[PDB]
Order: sequence, then structure tokens, then C-alpha cells
Amino acid sequence: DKVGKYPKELRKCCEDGMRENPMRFSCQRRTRFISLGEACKKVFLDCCNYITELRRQHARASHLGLAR
Repeated sequence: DKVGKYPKELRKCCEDGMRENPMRFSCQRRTRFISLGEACKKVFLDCCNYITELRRQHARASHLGLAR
């Protein structure tokens, strides 16, 4: 389609996966603070993994002056 139109609940789980992480807790850890639904958790992990690796790549790039 793709009208993923993930339900609004799961959009929020993804969004929370994408918050800044100054305490440097792992995606998996943040999932243990509160007991989430299976669907929310999956979505939280996928988003959190995505942004974690995206910021690492961005930080690699900046250090090499290939960006920032």
C-alpha cells in the first residue's frame, strides 16, 4: 500500500522507542521498566533499534567529518 496506519496505540509505542536516551539504557532494558503488550513491545523495539543505530551512524559520520 501501504496504509500501515498502525493503530494510534502502536504509533505511540514507536514514538517512545525513539526518545533521546541520555542514560544509555538498551532498547531491551527499557522494555523491562514496565510490562507492555506484545505488539507494543515489538513496535517499541523495532523503533528503538532503528533510531539507536541511526544515531550511531550519524555519530560515526560526524567524527569523520563526512557529516556534522
